[PDB]
Amino acid sequence: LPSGSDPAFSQPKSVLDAGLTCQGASPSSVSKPILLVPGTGTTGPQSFDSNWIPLSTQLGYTPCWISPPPFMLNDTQVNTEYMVNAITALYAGSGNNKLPVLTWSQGGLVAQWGLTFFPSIRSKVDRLMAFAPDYKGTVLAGPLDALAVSAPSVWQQTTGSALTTALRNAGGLTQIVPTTNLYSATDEIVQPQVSNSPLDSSYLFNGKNVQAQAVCGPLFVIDHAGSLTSQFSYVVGRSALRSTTGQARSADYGITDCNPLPANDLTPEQKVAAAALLAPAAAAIVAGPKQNCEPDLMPYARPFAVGKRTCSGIVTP
Ligand SMILES: CCCCCCCCCCCCCCCCCC(=O)OCCOCCOCCOCCOCCOC
Ligand SMILES: *[C@@H]1O[C@H](CO)[C@@H](O[C@@H]2O[C@H](CO)[C@@H](O)[C@H](O)[C@H]2NC(C)=O)[C@H](O)[C@H]1NC(C)=O
Repeated sequence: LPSGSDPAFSQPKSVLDAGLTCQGASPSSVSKPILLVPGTGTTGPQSFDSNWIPLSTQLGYTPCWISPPPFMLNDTQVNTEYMVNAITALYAGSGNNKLPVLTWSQGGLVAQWGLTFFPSIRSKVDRLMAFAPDYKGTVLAGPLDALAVSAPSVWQQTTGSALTTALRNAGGLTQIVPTTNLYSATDEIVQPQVSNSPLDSSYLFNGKNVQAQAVCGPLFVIDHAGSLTSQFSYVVGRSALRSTTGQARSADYGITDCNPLPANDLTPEQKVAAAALLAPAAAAIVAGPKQNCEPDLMPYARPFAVGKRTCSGIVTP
């Protein structure tokens, strides 16, 4: 695992601060905060206001979130800057107290990239609850890369990319802080997720890796969005955030919790919204930026991906 000082921010602090927002609070005077990191093609509110913003409020947290522009479609290394800055702020603002991080899809990759390359936040992050994280990218993005219709983060979230290679070689496929990874074998966006083994994109060594079908059986189907919004997902998330081990406890969930529909504590209005979670995301992707190469790795990550090819050529130290 990398050590030493944190790499410098490529973006101005003022820009990173504008991306951070808390519900009913300022990061400089927030109480019991929880940082939420959105998925690709969405903003914090787009990913969570129909699910984890109201759910985490009910658990006694002040939900905060980052909205890296544009809709998490730009360089993942930059999106990570919004998070690193957010954690530094919230930690100090809550009176120097560790806080939990809750992510969805790419947000999980962003969280792990930050923990791996920015040492200073490892002691500030209490635990990590990731839903459908793609630490190893996805094979499904492959075709889009070929047709040159992929946004910067889509290339990076491609299996075998320079980014996911750098994460692996840096030691990021093993938890850094207590981590729970809830995911589904029936994920239409992120694959492979079928083996319920280290072969899965969402698997982290030493982590509490929870594949939905391992607990609920093969006929339990929850897609990329259901992994975040479902009643079962809620029961595992609540377990993870309350747990004294920092990870969800098997004793806290089971077969009786195998409900694929949006969490019960959501209003009828929120459930409908949670059900159409993918619509805005797909729209943003379809209309967003496109390129025929993967964005270059920043200096700090280059030694870990020697030989891979990015927009400027073959990576070298
Ligand atoms: C309704 C789309 C279902 C299509 C199933 C085939 C898979 C193709 C989509 C792979 C895109 C890879 C995105 C990066 C992986 C991580 C995504 C993430 O962080 O979570 C966010 C949710 O992502 C929503 C993606 O769904 C939209 C994909 O559909 C866009 C297809 O349009 C292609 C047109 O060219 C832009
Ligand atoms: C999107 O990501 C790109 C790639 O990292 C960012 O571009 C860099 O931005 C810094 C600060 O302006 C410059 O010093 C670098 O020269 C840029 N590099 C490249 C390759 O463009 C960009 O700032 C991010 N975009 C948004 C909208 O946040």
